[PDB]
Amino acid sequence: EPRSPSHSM
Amino acid sequence: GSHSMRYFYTSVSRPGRGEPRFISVGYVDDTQFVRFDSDAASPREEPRAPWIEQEGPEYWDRNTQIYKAQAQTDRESLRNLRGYYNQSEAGSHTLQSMYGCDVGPDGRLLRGHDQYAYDGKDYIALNEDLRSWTAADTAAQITQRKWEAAREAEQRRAYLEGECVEWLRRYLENGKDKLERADPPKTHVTHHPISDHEATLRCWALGFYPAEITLTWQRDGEDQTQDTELVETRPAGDRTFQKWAAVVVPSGEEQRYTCHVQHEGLPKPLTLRWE
Amino acid sequence: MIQRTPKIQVYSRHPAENGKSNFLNCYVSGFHPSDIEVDLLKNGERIEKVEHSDLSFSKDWSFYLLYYTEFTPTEKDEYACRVNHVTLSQPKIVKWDRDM
Repeated sequence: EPRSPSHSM
Repeated sequence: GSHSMRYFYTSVSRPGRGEPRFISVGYVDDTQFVRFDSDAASPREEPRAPWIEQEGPEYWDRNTQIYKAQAQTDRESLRNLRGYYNQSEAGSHTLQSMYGCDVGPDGRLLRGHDQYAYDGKDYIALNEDLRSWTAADTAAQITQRKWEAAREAEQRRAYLEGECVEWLRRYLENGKDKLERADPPKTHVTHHPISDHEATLRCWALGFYPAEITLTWQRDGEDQTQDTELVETRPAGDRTFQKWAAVVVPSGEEQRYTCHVQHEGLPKPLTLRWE
Repeated sequence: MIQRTPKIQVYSRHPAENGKSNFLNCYVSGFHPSDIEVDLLKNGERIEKVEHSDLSFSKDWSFYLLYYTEFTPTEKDEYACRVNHVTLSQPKIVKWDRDM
């Protein structure tokens, strides 16, 4: 399963 | 055996034509098992291997919401990165993401991966320690300081040691022989006269999985490296792979040449001839 | 900005047998950026309802796609793949050879 969304760059 | 899980994201800006297109794919080893496309009519994570189809609605619903949120986050990232690089707001740019886990036969984590490229160039990557970043330039250092302040590495490490390893273990259990047992190549040699004096011998490997393979031509059991035409390994379209190796030989000397095939699925390395 | 020229291979899923249903494949790889046009041609004309794999990439970040269609090879029908990309000053046409 995918990772939860990252902080923006 | 040893196994990997990888997610690959591609975001491509298109200023003037709306929000960037976001595409995700997921792989176990060389098998694609999921996709998401933000331009689809009703975007959702979709299965692409049979053994993932048994995951319940909660799985698909969770993952779909993740990709939708990640698409918006990548949109913000593309806006920030054209700012960091002082780039025109008219042009199209690419943000790629690649993450996942390598595990051994016991399912234990060997290595985590979390890294990024901007316009095809390495930008930032989580180090092997899963606790520190390598930034390519002063732009990527802006991202690094933002991610250090937000404790991003701990979030990535939790996933890579946790959900990544546990879900890969699950997929290997449900994918059984499709993921654990290599499929050996079906092999044959073809012969193509060029002239009265030269012929091509071509050694074929078809229908093999995973993609790693070695094909070599030998003359009296010595590798013919500098004289072999070798095509890149290519997908058959049915989740298996193809490759061939060819050598041009003097007419009547074909019997001196053997093709050697090395693949995980073979009980032992094959030696093939024109026959 | 990085630009990498696509590699192209055209081939059938199974060894060709005239009159036997098969798949025609055009594998494009090693390219950047991802914007690419790939047509399968039958006797120089564009085939409709051609499908492609989901956009993926290699550890060097270069993209790969498989374009494919169900087909029945014959003696006389000629097949090819036509690719357009920012790196190509003209379309690259690779002819299908059942022996490659």
